[PDB]
Amino acid sequence: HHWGYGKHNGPEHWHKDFPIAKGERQSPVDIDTHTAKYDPSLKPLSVSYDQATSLRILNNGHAFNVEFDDSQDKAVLKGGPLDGTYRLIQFHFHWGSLDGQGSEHTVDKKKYAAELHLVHWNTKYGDFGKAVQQPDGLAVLGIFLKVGSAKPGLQKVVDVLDSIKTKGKSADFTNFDPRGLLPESLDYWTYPGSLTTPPLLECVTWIVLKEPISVSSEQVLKFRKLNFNGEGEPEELMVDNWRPAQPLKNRQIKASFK
Ligand SMILES: O=C(O)/C=C/c1cccc(OCc2cccc(CC(=O)O)c2)c1
Ligand code: NA
Ligand SMILES: [Zn+2]
Repeated sequence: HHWGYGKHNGPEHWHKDFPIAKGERQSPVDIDTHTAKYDPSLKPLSVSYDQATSLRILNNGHAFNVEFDDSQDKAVLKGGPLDGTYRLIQFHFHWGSLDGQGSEHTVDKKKYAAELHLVHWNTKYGDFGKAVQQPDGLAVLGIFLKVGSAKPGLQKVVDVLDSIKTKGKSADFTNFDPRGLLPESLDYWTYPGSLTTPPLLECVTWIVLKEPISVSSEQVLKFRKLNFNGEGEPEELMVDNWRPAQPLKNRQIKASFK
């Protein structure tokens, strides 16, 4: 599987190997803020990252993943639209070549410079691989990034990217606190969707925060120095690793806030 983000292997090609690309609950989507409806039934959202145990950061040729020890209930997401407990397994970002693009979700068609995905799996299914086979297997917390003031909690990530420039490189990344990547408000939109990369499985409850975080131009410029290619291969900058908005079809986006 040689999927990627280029002209010949990018999102418009994915459906040939992954026909669910044209399915009924694909992600990302445009969030039309005027059509999203407040749902007074949503329970409070609970992000409990105090005992999070990061392990490693990996360039997988598509993005970089900060991985967590998910062998115990440490860092979990509960409440909101969710039933039960979802354990953090990894986070990663999608970003652009320019500050005007990079996010996967859009808000009233606005693209942000980047989008953070904190990926969690439903502990009722025992492991991530079983969870992705279920319609309620994953919860992905999505957070927009805009360019402005630096995000101090991001800088440790930024500073290790030089050591994982190319596809397949990993580095120790212990003691990283993902609480430093969250905005002040947990107001959110939620809808049922999919993974935004192959295999595009329709197993995700999306929770997209309304408040973006700000990162500096210098921080995102360092994301853009990463490579899609492996070591010793021709350089292809890791930029524009985002899937565009997909048809909403038979879905409603719910808001947690008035
Ligand atoms: O290597 C293989 O053959 C199968 C890989 C595989 C098999 C099953 C699942 C799966 O999920 C990958 C994943 C995890 C989290 C998020 C996303 C989409 C995104 O970039 O936001 C994709 C990957
Ligand atoms: Na717009
Ligand atoms: Zn993602």
